[PDB]
Formats: sequence, structure tokens, C-alpha cells
Amino acid sequence: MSVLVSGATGFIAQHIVNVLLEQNYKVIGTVRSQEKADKLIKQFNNNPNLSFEIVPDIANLDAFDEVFKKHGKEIKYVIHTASPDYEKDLLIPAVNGTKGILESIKKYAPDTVERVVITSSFAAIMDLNKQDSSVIFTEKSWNPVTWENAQNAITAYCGSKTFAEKAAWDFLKENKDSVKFKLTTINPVFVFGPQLFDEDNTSCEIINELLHAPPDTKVCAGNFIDVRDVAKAHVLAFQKDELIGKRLLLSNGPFSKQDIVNILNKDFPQLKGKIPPADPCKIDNEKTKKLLGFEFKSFEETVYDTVHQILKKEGK
Repeated sequence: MSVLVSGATGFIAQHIVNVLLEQNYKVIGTVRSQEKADKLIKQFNNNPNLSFEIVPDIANLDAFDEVFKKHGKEIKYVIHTASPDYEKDLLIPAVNGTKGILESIKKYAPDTVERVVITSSFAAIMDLNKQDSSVIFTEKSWNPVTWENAQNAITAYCGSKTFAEKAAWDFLKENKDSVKFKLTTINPVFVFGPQLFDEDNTSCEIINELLHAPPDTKVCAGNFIDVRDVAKAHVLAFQKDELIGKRLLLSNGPFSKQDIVNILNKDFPQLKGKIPPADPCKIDNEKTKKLLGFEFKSFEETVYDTVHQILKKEGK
């Protein structure tokens, strides 16, 4: 049947839609405007298996009500990727962005939706105050920040992401006999990779910054995951039964900016001499890798595809 993809304009969500159309799924995406919908319709070459509903503000808890009033009989899988005084402008909006679509499911399609896949984040896993060499974050690690502590300019974003995921798990806890669906969350780190459409910013800006940096520019910035890997995991999350109830930590290891510079220098020979020169908190997500069962893209691959697309836009 039909798959609902929230926020289909997203860097990840467009790839999710491409993967679902790859497998001949019927896809209903939600975007913030009619212009966005028509743009995406054109870019996917008028595929009759793809349609869109307009949901402008997912800070409204009733945002997805019309979607499930119209298509509640056909939506079998839901992939929720969209996301919207720190308590009144970030925290409560995030909790609501999680709870609203689930309330709509509970209202209008409680026995049709079988799987819900929610894009969370590594920010809901890491502990900012433990960034100690013996601490390893796994899929079961949770960000311990409290509601009161999440209202400062350091703990606001990670706190809102954390409580947004907690809200989904709590909804499933308190609504076992009102809904049928099972829940899986996707928790990515820094997401690199190419845009689905050349014609079209993200954290890839980092790469874009070093691709254009003068050679005199001074050079572990975190962990990386390719956007196509995140998209593929989103679909396996509703297809495979061993992914039921799992938090899938999407990461493929640490990276530095010098790694980006080295890839740029050796794989794009036109840039050597025009860019900085070459030079010859831990995560354990082996469980996510085993459960997913496929090999992630390496840092070299994701950087190469990002840079190749950027240089193709520039006529280089």
C-alpha cells in the first residue's frame, strides 16, 4: 500500500522518496507549500505513483489530520522526517512535531498504519558533558539532559531533539491498545552526500568551505554518515521485522577536515595547489550495522560524490 513521507523536501526525505519509487511503492509526501509540491512533482518526472499533501506548520498538533482523513485507508507505513524562551519556541514545538502525527494516526487510521519510522538524531544519544575517553555511546545511550536544563543556549537543540524522540516512545507506551503500529527511530550524525537533484545548505557546507578555501587556510570534527545510507535505513526500518522497536544509530566513524582536504587533493587533481595541501567521544554502532545488514559508504565515497556534484554545477 501507500507510504507517507513527512517533509519530502528534506535532504534525507527526497532520497527516501527516490528509494521508495525505486521499489515501486506508492508514495504520499507532505511539503510546506503547493509550489514545493509542484517542484518535486516535476523533478521526479511526473511519476503517477507519487502525490503530495500540503502541511505548512507541523508545530500545529492537528497538522496531519487532513492527510489521514483523506488517505487513512491507504497509508500502511509512515516515515516521519519533518521537524519544526527556549521552552516556548523550541522544546514544546519539537515535542508537538513528534506527537501530532501520532495523534492523527490514533484518530483516523489506528488499525491501518503498521510501521512508524521517525527521524531522530545522535543529539538524542550523546551526552554533551561526557565529550572522557572511556565513554562509548551505543544505540541504548540517551541524552540525560533534563527539561529544566534544556532551556539554555547550549542544551536547547539537543534537548529538543531528545524530548521529541522521548515523546514518540512515550506515546507508544501509553497507547498500546489504541494503535497497531510499531516504532523505529533513525539517529544520524553529520549527514554528508549529494543532493538528489543536481539543480538544487546542509552540513555538507563544511566540504563546500574547504573546496573553496585558499591554500594558506589553516586546517576530529565529529562523525559522518552518507545521506543515501540514512535514506536506505529509513525504508529497511519499516520493511524488516528485526528492526521493530530499535533505535538505529547511523554513523560510519570519525572524520577530520584534513581528511576532506586529502580526498580533495588526491581524487580531484584539478584542485591540487589551489586548495590547502594534503597530508599522509566515541560511537559503537556495530549493532546498527549488523541489524541493517549492508555496508555503509566510506568517507571517501560520500566526500567524492558531494564534491563531484558541486564541481559539476560549477562547470569544472
